[PDB]
Amino acid sequence: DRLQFRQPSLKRSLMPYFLLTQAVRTGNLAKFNQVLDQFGEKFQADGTYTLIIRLRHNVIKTGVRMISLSYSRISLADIAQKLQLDSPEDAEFIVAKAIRDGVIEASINHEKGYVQSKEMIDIYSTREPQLAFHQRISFCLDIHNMSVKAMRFPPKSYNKDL
Amino acid sequence: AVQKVVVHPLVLLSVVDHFNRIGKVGNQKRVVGVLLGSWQKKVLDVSNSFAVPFDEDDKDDSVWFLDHDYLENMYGMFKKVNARERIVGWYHTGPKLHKNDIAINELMKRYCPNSVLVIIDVKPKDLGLPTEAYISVEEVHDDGTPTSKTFEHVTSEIGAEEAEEVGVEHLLRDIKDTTVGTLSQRITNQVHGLKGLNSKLLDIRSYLEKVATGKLPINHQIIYQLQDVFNLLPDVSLQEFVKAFYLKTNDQMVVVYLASLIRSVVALHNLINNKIANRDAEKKEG
Amino acid sequence: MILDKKFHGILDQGEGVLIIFDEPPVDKTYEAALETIQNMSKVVDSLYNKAKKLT
Amino acid sequence: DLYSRYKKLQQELEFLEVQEEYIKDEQKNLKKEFLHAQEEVKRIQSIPLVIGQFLEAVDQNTAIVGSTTGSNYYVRILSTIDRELLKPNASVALHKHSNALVDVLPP
Amino acid sequence: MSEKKQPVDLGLLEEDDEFEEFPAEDWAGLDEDEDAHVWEDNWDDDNVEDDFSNQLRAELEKHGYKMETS
Amino acid sequence: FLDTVSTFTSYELMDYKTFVTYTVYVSMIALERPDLREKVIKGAEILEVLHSLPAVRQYLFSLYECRYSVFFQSLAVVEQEMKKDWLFAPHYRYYVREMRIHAYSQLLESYRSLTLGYMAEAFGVGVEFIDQELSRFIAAGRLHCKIDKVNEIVETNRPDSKNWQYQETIKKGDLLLNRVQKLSRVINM
Amino acid sequence: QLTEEKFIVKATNGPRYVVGCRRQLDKSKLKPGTRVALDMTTLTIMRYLPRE
Repeated sequence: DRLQFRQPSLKRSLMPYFLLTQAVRTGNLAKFNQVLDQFGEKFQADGTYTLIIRLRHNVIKTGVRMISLSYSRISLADIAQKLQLDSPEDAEFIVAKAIRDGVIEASINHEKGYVQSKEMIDIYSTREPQLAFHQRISFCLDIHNMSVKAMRFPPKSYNKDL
Repeated sequence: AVQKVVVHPLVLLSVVDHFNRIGKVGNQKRVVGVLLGSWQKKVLDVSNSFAVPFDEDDKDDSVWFLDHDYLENMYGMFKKVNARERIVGWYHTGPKLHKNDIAINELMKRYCPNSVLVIIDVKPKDLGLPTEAYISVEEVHDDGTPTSKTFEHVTSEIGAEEAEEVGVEHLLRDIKDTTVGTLSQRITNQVHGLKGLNSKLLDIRSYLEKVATGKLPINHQIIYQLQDVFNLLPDVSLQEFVKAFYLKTNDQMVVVYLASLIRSVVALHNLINNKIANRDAEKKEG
Repeated sequence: MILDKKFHGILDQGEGVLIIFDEPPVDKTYEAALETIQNMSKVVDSLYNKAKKLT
Repeated sequence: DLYSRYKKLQQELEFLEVQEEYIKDEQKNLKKEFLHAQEEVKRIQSIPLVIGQFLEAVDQNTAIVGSTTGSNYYVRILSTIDRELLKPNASVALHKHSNALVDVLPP
Repeated sequence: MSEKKQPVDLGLLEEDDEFEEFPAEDWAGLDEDEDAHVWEDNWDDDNVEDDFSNQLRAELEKHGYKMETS
Repeated sequence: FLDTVSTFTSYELMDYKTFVTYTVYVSMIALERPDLREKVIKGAEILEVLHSLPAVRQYLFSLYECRYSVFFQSLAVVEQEMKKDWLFAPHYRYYVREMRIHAYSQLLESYRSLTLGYMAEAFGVGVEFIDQELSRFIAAGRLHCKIDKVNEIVETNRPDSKNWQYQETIKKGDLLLNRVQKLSRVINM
Repeated sequence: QLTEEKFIVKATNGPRYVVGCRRQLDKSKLKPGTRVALDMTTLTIMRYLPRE
């Protein structure tokens, strides 16, 4: 949200947007679908409802991304009911639509029918670090060293007149 | 017995004198000078030397000509001016160890104590160290071959005492000192692979020639320890050494933040003075 | 006494496993991070001089 | 003139061009000379030396020094040492021959 | 350019002309509890607050009843 | 509150025992076990005034003793006490949650892997609540690395010492990087 | 003794100096409270001087 900048222009700018942008994370379908168009005046009068109409079915994808930030196994009552999505097929199906993204880490397994995931969010700390911040070293040193060029040449632009 | 020697550059400059006082005859043999030094401490320390007229034959190697009276007179007058140094050994400036050099060596093994031999080079085109200390010892051999005088390399360093540094450094004005940082590090880091390259390539090619075309006990036994230690590095799998590369790479990241941060601090006076000097000299120029 | 850090260890309830480990190089990230934070006021106070002198 | 200004000017392009690698040669060589004379005036400063005592600084970068023998000496001090070591009652240490100060000693 | 700030600010004056000091005072009802409190904390407190403004706001009073029932 | 040796009944503003009653919150939440053992468990000033109310001694000794089954049984008094107060009201949402995550970090610090049985016995709560708790405390609370339920057991990794001790500074490296991009914005204009 | 290698000496005749350490001897006898022996050249230490 607006965290580190305090000015009452962006504040009034998000004064309509706040209820829906807090309504992103909990992601309740039937309520927030009414909430958007309900007081929708200027953000839905801003034109052609495009990225909010992508938002309307991005709700369950960001919510199931919070499920990816939650535990591994997918239940048929608890988390399927919790995602307002009550069937064996659509659970593994739309979770599988998050699997075909590649943004996650998951293990499609059927032993008894329950779907696993290894859900490993382990960072590269003791996991191939040299190759990992290898590119960070090269890019960062190039930025810092072209900044070294940016403190070489403007002193040339200082001593040029004299 | 003796681990290392110290040879001062004065005697090798007297080998420049060996190549000065020739007089252009057409001989240019391995002219032997009488090496002087300090056998007193366990380390050997060469201070100075002189030379003696030495002749061999064209065909015969075993004809060789020295002098005892010249040795006792030059060493006598030298001991009269400086008795803090005594006779120690000798040297020939030829690149090659002749068969006769055991017998030429034997005269100074008799009258002097256990004498050291130094092989140096007539033309200093060798990138390697010109001086090699070869201890004159008889060693017992495992094959059962009879015991003979054997020249094992004693490691050497070339150092100057005090004034030789000053005079040499005044004569050069071309060499640069230690000078840690970019240049003196990175030049060793330039030619350094060439320095092991010409060593190894200079050795294994004619060595490989003496593999197929060689006999007469080339120390065939030291090939087993040689190739053994060479096979003590069997192209390491790096799997444990991965984290070592995280270690040197993380020290590298420390050098990243130090270089970036500290140079960015050097940017301060630059990016202040660039404005405040120019615009104020400008606005008070008119 | 792990919470008061009198020694190195960490426990377990499912497996009952004890693991003992240590971190010796403490003085790198300290001096690094404090060099960053002390250079913050250098750059920001520089921007106060330059934001003073331009606008 | 007008079309001759082109090819006339090209020679000034070349003559200003030739100053580039020249100023590269100077900027690479004279800093090597700077660490030459820098290390050479550094190796003048040697640790065997005599210790005197400071009495007064009569002007900037030149002062007087009481020797251990009691005779007062007039020495232009070395430029690298800042004004902290101009303390009037100090444990100053000159050279044994150069008789210029490298460092003062803590009492 | 910063002259394209001008029609965007005409939009801003239309936004301020939607409600005239109704949101400054009423939202200042929350700001008077929220002024000088660091608003990075008010995003976390607003996050879990608005999360539990729907249901189970205090709820620690209920956990003692969740002991025997769960 | 370190002057509480010298603080006194101040009827111009605030009673001394109410000064103790208000400083027990900022100490009780905002300070850790080296902080509490350093200042107040060492300090005799709270050792005097703990005899005034027996609840406060429970909220220090059972919290410090990490006994959740009694601390949550008694924490409702901190809840109802926590509201209805003049200067102490609007943050009552924050002290609760902050104290919960500080307690869960207190247990979860010395513990690598954790069954839900000993955990549910420890808190005296159903597993259904600690399920959504720490799931909200991965993203929302942001306490530790990812927790898994393939074995239905709390397992953290927490590689927060070795490499993360170095990578706490990449944030300031990027912020200084954008700040020297601002320094580049100073250039020529 | 300021540097562990290099310290202050006090001559019998009165002027004070600072000297180095010889590569042969070690820091055992080089601790303070030890009267020593020095050279005109390089101000080196060959050995110490035991008082009596």
